[PDB]
Amino acid sequence: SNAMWESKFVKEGLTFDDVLLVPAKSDVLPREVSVKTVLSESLQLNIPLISAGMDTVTEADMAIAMARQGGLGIIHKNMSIEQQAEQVDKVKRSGGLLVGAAVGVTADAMTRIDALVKASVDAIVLDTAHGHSQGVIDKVKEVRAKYPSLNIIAGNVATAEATKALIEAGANVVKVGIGPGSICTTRVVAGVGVPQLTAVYDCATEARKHGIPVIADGGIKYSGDMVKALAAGAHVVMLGSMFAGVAESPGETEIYQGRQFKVYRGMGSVGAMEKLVPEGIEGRVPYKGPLADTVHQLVGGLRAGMGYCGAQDLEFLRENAQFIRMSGAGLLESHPHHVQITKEAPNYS
Amino acid sequence: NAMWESKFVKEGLTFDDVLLVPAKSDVLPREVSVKTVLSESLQLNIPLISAGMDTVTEADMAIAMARQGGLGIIHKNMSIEQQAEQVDKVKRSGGLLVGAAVGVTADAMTRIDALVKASVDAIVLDTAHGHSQGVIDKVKEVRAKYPSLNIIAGNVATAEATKALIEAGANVVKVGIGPGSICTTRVVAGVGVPQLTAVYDCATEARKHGIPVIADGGIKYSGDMVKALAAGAHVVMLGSMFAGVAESPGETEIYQGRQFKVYRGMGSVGAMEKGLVPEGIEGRVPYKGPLADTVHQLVGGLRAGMGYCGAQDLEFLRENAQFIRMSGAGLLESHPHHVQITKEAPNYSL
Amino acid sequence: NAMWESKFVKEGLTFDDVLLVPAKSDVLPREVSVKTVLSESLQLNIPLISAGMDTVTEADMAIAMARQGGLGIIHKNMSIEQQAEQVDKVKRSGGLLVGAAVGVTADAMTRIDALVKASVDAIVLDTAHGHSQGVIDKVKEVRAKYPSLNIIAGNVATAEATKALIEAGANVVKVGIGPGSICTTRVVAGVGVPQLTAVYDCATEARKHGIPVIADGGIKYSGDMVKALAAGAHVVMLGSMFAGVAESPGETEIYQGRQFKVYRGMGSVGAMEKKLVPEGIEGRVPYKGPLADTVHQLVGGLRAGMGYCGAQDLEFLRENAQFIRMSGAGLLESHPHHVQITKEAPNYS
Amino acid sequence: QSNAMWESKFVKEGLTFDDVLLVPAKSDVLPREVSVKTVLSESLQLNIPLISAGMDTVTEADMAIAMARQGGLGIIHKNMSIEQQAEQVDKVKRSGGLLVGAAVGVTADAMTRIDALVKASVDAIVLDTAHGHSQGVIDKVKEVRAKYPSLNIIAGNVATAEATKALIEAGANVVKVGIGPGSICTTRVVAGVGVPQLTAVYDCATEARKHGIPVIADGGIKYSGDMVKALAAGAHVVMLGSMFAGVAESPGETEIYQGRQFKVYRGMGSVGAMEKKLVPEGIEGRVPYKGPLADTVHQLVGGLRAGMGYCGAQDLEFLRENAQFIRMSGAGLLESHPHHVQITKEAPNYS
Ligand SMILES: C=C(C)c1cccc(C(C)(C)NC(=O)Nc2ccc(Cl)c(N[C@@H]3OC[C@@H](O)[C@@H](O)[C@@H]3O)c2)c1
Ligand SMILES: C=C(C)c1cccc(C(C)(C)NC(=O)Nc2ccc(Cl)c(N[C@@H]3OC[C@@H](O)[C@@H](O)[C@@H]3O)c2)c1
Ligand SMILES: C=C(C)c1cccc(C(C)(C)NC(=O)Nc2ccc(Cl)c(N[C@@H]3OC[C@@H](O)[C@@H](O)[C@@H]3O)c2)c1
Ligand SMILES: C=C(C)c1cccc(C(C)(C)NC(=O)Nc2ccc(Cl)c(N[C@@H]3OC[C@@H](O)[C@@H](O)[C@@H]3O)c2)c1
Ligand SMILES: O=c1[nH]cnc2c1ncn2[C@@H]1O[C@H](COP(=O)(O)O)[C@@H](O)[C@H]1O
Ligand SMILES: O=c1[nH]cnc2c1ncn2[C@@H]1O[C@H](COP(=O)(O)O)[C@@H](O)[C@H]1O
Ligand SMILES: O=c1[nH]cnc2c1ncn2[C@@H]1O[C@H](COP(=O)(O)O)[C@@H](O)[C@H]1O
Ligand SMILES: O=c1[nH]cnc2c1ncn2[C@@H]1O[C@H](COP(=O)(O)O)[C@@H](O)[C@H]1O
Ligand SMILES: [K+]
Ligand SMILES: [K+]
Ligand SMILES: [K+]
Ligand SMILES: [K+]
Repeated sequence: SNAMWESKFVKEGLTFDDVLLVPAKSDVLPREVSVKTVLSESLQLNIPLISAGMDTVTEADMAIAMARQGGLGIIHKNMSIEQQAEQVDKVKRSGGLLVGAAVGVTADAMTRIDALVKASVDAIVLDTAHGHSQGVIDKVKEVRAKYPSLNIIAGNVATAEATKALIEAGANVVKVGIGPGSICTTRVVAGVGVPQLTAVYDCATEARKHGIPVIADGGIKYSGDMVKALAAGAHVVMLGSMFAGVAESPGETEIYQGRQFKVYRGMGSVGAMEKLVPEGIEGRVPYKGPLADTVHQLVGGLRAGMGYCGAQDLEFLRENAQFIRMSGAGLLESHPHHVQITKEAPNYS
Repeated sequence: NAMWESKFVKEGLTFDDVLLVPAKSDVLPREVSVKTVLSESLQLNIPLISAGMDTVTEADMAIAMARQGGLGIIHKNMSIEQQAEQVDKVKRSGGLLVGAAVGVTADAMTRIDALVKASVDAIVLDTAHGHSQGVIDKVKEVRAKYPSLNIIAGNVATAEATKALIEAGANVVKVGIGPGSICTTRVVAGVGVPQLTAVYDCATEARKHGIPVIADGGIKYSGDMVKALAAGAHVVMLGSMFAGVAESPGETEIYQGRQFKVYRGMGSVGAMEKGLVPEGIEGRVPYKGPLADTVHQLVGGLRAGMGYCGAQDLEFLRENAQFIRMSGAGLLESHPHHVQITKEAPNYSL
Repeated sequence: NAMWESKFVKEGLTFDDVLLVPAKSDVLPREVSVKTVLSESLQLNIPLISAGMDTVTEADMAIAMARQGGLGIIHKNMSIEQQAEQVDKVKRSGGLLVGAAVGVTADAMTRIDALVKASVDAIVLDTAHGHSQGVIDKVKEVRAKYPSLNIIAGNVATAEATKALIEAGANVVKVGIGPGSICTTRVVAGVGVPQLTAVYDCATEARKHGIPVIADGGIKYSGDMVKALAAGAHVVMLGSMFAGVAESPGETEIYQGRQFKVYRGMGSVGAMEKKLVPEGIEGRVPYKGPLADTVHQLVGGLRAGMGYCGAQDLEFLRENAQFIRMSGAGLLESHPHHVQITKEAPNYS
Repeated sequence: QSNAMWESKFVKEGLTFDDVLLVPAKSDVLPREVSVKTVLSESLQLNIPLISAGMDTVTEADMAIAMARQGGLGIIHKNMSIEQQAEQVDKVKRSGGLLVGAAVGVTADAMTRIDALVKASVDAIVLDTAHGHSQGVIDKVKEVRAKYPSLNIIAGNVATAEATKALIEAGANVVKVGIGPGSICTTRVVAGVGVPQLTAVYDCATEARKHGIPVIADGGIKYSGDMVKALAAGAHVVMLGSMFAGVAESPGETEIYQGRQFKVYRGMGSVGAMEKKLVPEGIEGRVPYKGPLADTVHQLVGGLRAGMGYCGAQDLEFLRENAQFIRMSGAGLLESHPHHVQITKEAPNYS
């Protein structure tokens, strides 16, 4: 059989910068469009935004701010079990807010999850580099066996088979993203990945049959990228780069060449794991001030995009929005071009 | 839901994706007719309209545009009395054609009343999303009150949106969602259609009704205008190539050692405040001098383009011009390459 | 609505979109014949013709081109008696082949007569749009007066334009609408055809009548010439790669301590002055020294390319060479990449 | 008729590394468990699928020794006399009985050079040639096969399936693939000839698999992932030049420029390599200094173990037979690299 040999270069993939959402007939204005989403009966968000579970993006201060904006924060796992549990307890104490927590597939995974459940965590995130492995499938089933009502967010994946395997394993939400992270080099050092917009659409196609929402994680650089991800099947997007520069994110502000910056590094980089083979890099990000100003520009772009597509809710955007593919020349026409920009826009660069 | 499996079926082309195919020509570029008829009371000698923006078109720009055979749309970022006076100023300047921009607001009727009493030739019901029930209901209200007033409705980018505004009374449909040089709509909202596909798709629906379409935004060089008109557009609307003109509002300022003019989107922070999630940027463009020199280069490129395609009038070019798709390597071959340019060209900058 | 539905059906390819597929070879590059025959009265030892531009070819350039085995086209930006003097000087220098470019004007016949009296080998009815009735009628007008004169009519880029000029009496058709390095026709008028497709489409029609086509413009490296010949062209025309040559008109101008020479398009403002809507730009090119060194690299790169394709002569390459289409990433792989070039090569600048 | 070749001129399409991505599949193995061993022949088995290029700025005695101790193979370049190369191969074989190869051109002194290398206990000779689909190369492969029936013969370079079949029938045990993809190469620019390397590897492996012949993916590998893509395209082993030139074991000394250390890396077809008139098919340049070879090899093998772990491949045969790609645009390439973040520190596998 040579079926696998002749199908190597058949599939095509698309990313955010390859398409545009086609405007449709609209009766609702951006001001009166609903942006709420339901990941599960216990996890309902006012805005479809989740801060990434990374050591440079989300701790308690970011999770508290995210939940108060209507979103969700994922406490990273690069800390002790008692430390992460103390932050989850700190968030839910500060007004009864939603909070998540990252958990790696390891031997101490169950012990870490036990402390988080005692801290009344709302969703554990079994985050790993390859969600389509048997070790993750087995560990997702163990958490469902011990905690039948616990929200399990499993990732990351990029194929329909992987999403189908995790849904059977007990995952309530499937996080899609293999490569697109702004600080990610997995596609470069390992050669493996799927274009994110095609990855979200392929995984959502399988997950919508079982009523399982998916999380588009990584690759979102502008507000429009989020609208393209949600319109491709995602119930919610996870952001890392666009949340690293906010004031509430962990770490202090640094001065470089006079301007204020913040440290943003991938969890697979050398510094974050402290002879290792990294799949991420360490970098800096401009300080953008408080989170409220960044969230406002994100939801504002979503409300504008939903107003164009005639979507009064994120379900109509998920079921009716149509894309149109474009070339590189179409992308340059989409951005500003042939004009010397004088000052900064709050929602562009 | 068949919509799910068809999400990524469509393809869209822009100006830099295609080239006009040269055909047999019995007419010289000097002998072609660039005239265009948009309605029974609106006929332009050149297919050029200056955008209704606070850095592009006012009284001085509209007067100059009409003297060249074009049309000028006075922007709406001013009081109703100030916009009506500039419309009257253009009309008393030799009987020139003039337009005015009106937003789809509750005071739109009050603004239109002053413009029609100022003998405005056309009103542009300009908004971000033309395919909304608010625009459809507004153009019908203007149609009922003024059955003979020319109504330009936009912006749209689909055939269904063009059908909605035509059947709602609009005489001309303006096409362009996201192509503007100062526009970030496709970036912040992720919504748009590649302009040449948008013009062609909208022109296909409007051609059934005998309705002209305006190609608005995305035109960086004079050749892009020839592609837009060949894709089905009766007339193009320019903003970037008109802001560096002396007749445009604002004064000259020295930047990068050269003379520059302020050019900003009407959806940017500065324009929305002087007349918050924006959909445009604030920038500047090189100073190009009087409008006469710029218009001559634009029309000259169109006359050359129509001469290559063998089109005597704009109808032949609209109905017979053929394109050919090219890659990015074709775009770099189309521009100058591997030669360090020493002097400016009047139709090619940098 | 057939014409309305077929507007965006055609697709064109240029040099940087393809590569020549290497084939079985029994001949070495040095043993390969590169001679070409454009007519019984015009055979060239090398498949190279210098462009008829005021900054590329005059008397001294045509002599050096002919003694290398090529051909020079004396441009038309000079008096009628001055051009006949230049054509005479080339024939006075050993009976060499020489051409002259004339425009489609009322004095075209008056200019051609003075050049035929000078025993010109080929007249070149150069034109921005060769598919015009004025060009077609003037080809019949010149052919009826000179049945034995070689007429190079252009420029065209479609098969229907090639056929229109052939039956008009033109025995050689020059192909190129837009690809010139100094050309802005595709930018100011929006009209053009990718040069590789334009040559292929014109060669397909011209080969039915045994008419050779000239690949004019768009050739920046020696490999682009091999692709143009492999597309069906008998000979290529160069302007940029011959402008920096000492034999080209004008003396050397210095810029940042380096030797340069002015290279401008015949449709640029400066060339036509010797209110105007130009289709070309004015620029400079690095001084490359004598023509013999540039031709050696060009013909040398052809011998290798013909060796890779197993072509003994230019007829086998025109009839058997295969291309393979590549993406922009293929072009980046084709050039040197991820290495800091320290020395400039004689054929790669 | 005769218009068959005329109408099929622009039909083929080619893919390179930056055109595709490996599609992750279900995996039961961890990257530390995967087997990276490969068998070009029973007398030439490499523990890692890495071969250093036979160039005067990449591989000599010190590099070939270091490559073999990591489980790879070094190809001694041919820009030296017969006694020098025979002694260079002898120096590697004396240094613990390590595997070593040597480059031999298709010339009159070819048999004289090969006889000195076979006596030096060489394990594989490489008929390195700009165009491997020539009759002189085909004749010279048969000539070596007739005299040394058990000698490993590596022939190249080719980029089509019919060329691969011609080299196999001539007697070559391994076929090198790569016409144009080299980082220092200008063949595709000066001669316009070539095939995108990932498509060339796939087409040549398709023909070579029918004869049970391994294929070497030569050239174009810029990062660790490009090797994984080349092996997943059907190649048994990859050959690297740019990613090995800046290694401390490479020939030549280091030079400091603006604080950073560099090392000269030039193509064999360049002027400088042929000098010690000419129409070159390569350029001369410099690459960053990467220190000892062990640090570069560790990242290469580490990235390969990660890719196979993503693809669910325990061995390299599973990756050759089962790995599926997905094609992407230039906008997919920018998403694959880091983006919109100012890199502050240099990663050991990404610069
Ligand atoms: C890319 C990201 C996000 C990242 C984040 C932090 C760190 C990493 C690092 C850099 C450590 N690389 C990584 O882990 N590579 C990898 C490659 C292939 C596979 Cl198959 C796996 N498998 C996973 O580890 C082994 C088992 O635990 C298995 O169950 C689990 O799936 C992992 C990478
Ligand atoms: C893009 C441009 C040119 C621009 C110009 C000035 C300002 C704007 C701003 C930045 C204000 N953004 C905008 O208005 N966004 C938008 C998005 C979706 C929709 Cl659905 C609508 N609907 C419109 O507003 C509500 C009703 O009045 C409705 O009738 C009308 O269609 C508007 C943008
Ligand atoms: C592009 C090049 C090479 C070039 C070179 C020098 C000068 C030019 C200029 C800049 C002058 N532009 C030009 O001429 N534009 C053009 C456009 C359309 C047509 Cl249809 C034609 N028609 C031709 O001119 C009128 C008659 O002579 C007719 O017979 C003939 O076909 C010409 C351009
Ligand atoms: C591209 C590389 C790697 C390279 C490396 C060093 C040097 C070269 C040079 C620059 C010398 N160019 C080269 O050799 N060009 C070439 C082109 C076509 C053919 Cl057909 C051949 N044929 C070969 O030479 C003639 C006969 O020996 C024949 O048997 C053999 O196949 C060679 C290039
Ligand atoms: O070190 C890394 N290697 C690979 N992926 C990473 C790494 N760190 C974070 N990610 C992923 O990338 C996402 C952030 O994407 P961003 O918004 O583009 O920065 C995270 O939520 C993770 O899914
Ligand atoms: O701020 C804005 N946001 C989005 N589009 C705009 C804005 N202002 C003007 N436009 C559009 O852009 C056109 C001009 O763009 P340009 O001529 O390509 O630079 C105008 O005629 C409008 O259709
Ligand atoms: O100014 C001009 N406008 C358009 N095309 C030109 C002009 N001048 C020269 N050309 C064309 O460009 C060719 C040379 O371009 P090059 O060889 O690519 O640099 C000439 O032989 C002409 O066919
Ligand atoms: O000068 C040359 N011209 C063309 N290819 C070359 C030349 N020199 C080396 N190569 C090839 O390029 C390979 C290495 O390329 P790299 O790994 O991409 O830098 C070598 O193993 C050779 O196959
Ligand atoms: K834009
Ligand atoms: K050009
Ligand atoms: K190369
Ligand atoms: K990435």
